[PDB]
Amino acid sequence: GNPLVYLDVDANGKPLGRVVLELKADVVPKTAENFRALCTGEKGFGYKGSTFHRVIPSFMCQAGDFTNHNGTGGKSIYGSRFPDENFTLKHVGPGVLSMANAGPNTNGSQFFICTIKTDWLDGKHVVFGHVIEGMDVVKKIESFGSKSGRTSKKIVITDCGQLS
Ligand SMILES: Nc1ccc(CNC(=O)NCC(=O)N2CCC[C@@H]2c2ccccc2Br)cc1
Repeated sequence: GNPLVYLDVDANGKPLGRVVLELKADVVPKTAENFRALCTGEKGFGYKGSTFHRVIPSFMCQAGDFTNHNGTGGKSIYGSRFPDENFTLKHVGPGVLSMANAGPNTNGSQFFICTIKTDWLDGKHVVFGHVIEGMDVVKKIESFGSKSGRTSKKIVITDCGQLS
């Protein structure tokens, strides 16, 4: 079936707990596979140790720049960037997992988890999964954001991997 992966997240060195994500490989296999492998780190790089760099309350929590650690970087398992696979899944509400980008066909490793329905991103960002468990952790992360996106705590993915 679809992969289940996890992110264990600290804020200021304090564990918040675990976010478990279903990756919709049935719908977006290439995008799911990228995220899965970045969680396990099996290609020699990935999300472990990277941060949530942009968090906007009543919007989303964005993470995944493990190359520049500032929101400008990241890379996929395929190369630096890869195409928008499809826009079949929509930004339907809180918990949606979707790819950050710098315009069409610029998926790398950066991703976001929605905290509301972000319908204006439909057809622009590739949705590829959702939160199975740990929305409480996502709400904590959200509470450490700000309007500008600047975080008020250092939010770090300390560990990550594949559950199934
Ligand atoms: N591969 C790669 C991906 C993203 C980037 C930086 N781009 C980026 O942060 N763009 C904004 C973006 O992807 N998102 C996700 C929803 C949160 C933020 C957004 C999107 C649309 C409108 C406002 C905002 Br903030 C650089 C390289």
